[PDB]
Amino acid sequence: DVVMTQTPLSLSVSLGDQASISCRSSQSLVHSNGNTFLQWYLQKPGQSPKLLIYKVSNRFSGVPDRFSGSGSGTDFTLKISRMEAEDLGIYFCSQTTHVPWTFGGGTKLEIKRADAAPTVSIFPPSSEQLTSGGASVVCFLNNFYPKDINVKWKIDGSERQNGVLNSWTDQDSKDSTYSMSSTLTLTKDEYERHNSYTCEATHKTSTSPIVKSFNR
Amino acid sequence: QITLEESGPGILQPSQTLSLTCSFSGFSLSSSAMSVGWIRQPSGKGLEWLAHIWWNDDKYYNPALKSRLTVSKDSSDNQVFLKIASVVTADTATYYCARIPGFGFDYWGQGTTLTVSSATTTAPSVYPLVPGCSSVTLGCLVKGYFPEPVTVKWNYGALSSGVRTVSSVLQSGFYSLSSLVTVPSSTWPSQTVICNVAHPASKTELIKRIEPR
Repeated sequence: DVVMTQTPLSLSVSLGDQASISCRSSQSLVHSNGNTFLQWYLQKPGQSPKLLIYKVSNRFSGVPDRFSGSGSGTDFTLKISRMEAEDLGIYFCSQTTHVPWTFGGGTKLEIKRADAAPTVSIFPPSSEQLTSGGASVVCFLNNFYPKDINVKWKIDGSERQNGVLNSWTDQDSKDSTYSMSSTLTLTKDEYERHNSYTCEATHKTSTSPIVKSFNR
Repeated sequence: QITLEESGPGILQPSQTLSLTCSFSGFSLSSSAMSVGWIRQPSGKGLEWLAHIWWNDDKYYNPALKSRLTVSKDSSDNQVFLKIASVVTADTATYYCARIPGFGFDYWGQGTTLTVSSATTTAPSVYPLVPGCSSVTLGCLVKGYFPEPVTVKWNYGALSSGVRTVSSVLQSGFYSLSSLVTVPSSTWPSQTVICNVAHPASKTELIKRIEPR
């Protein structure tokens, strides 16, 4: 099979800056006819792949001028001349000149923007959940950069680590920020046992945690 | 208006046959040059070409899967089909069909997610995030469900700016996520804010109004 090697595996690019993505072939991608069938795709978060560049260098109806392809035979390059916020996602090369048709491993392109502190919200468990014997306290760190963030949960001023599930969003298409939710899940009985519920974000924008609490 | 749309069971038990359909419009097979292909992607992993059928009935298969795969078409119904025999856990993936004019893949349908599991399908429970019960952040939390995926929308899709939906988390055989929107204060609660949560595998279409107290 034709092995497609993609470089780099991940790239962090500032807005307006240039980015190059390499794609190398284990066999020559020149067909007998004698076109070179190397295609580039962008897969945006939660979306299916979109064709950017076909047959090495042809830019596909709708694709901005900022995207370009070059290369020959075995060595191929996608270029984004000026990085925009919406260019987030995973870039893939296809060969279709040899069967089996094979893809590159992907290049995750992330946008490097100015630092941003999170906006923190805490949400008590809903009445509808409490009615069914469960209690999830959710907390909710909106629009940081960068991605690295720590959350600590406190019940009555004492740290809790059991029953915590953390999850991030994908970087945002317009402001280039991340979000994450931390969810402490208890039973109704255990939730009704305690009063103070506290979450705190430390993030590199501040050495001091942004603290949010409710009492019930 | 080129479009492609795939459909599958969502969930399937090990060893049974997977039947996928690709429905399309804007082009015809039997129109010449003209092919539809099948590609799969396991979660957070690479793309794998599976098969494609041309307008002349020429069929091409991935050697690593060939003897389990069967492409066919119905050009009059604008449909392409893929059969995968005796399915295993590794067949869990999002499946795409895509049009091939020449050369590649251009479009690309939405994908259909398939999970190979012996487990019951379980619909989600959906709960307010209310603060707490200039701009205000509200959400919907989205627990208990199997298999993937869930679709979350706000105001039937009319509210799309300010939406942040975190990726799912698997724990104790069930997935969960939360989706939040930041509106304007003026906004809510003076105007209606609703989350729409769809879980196709359980045929679930539920709705949560975000109420204050």
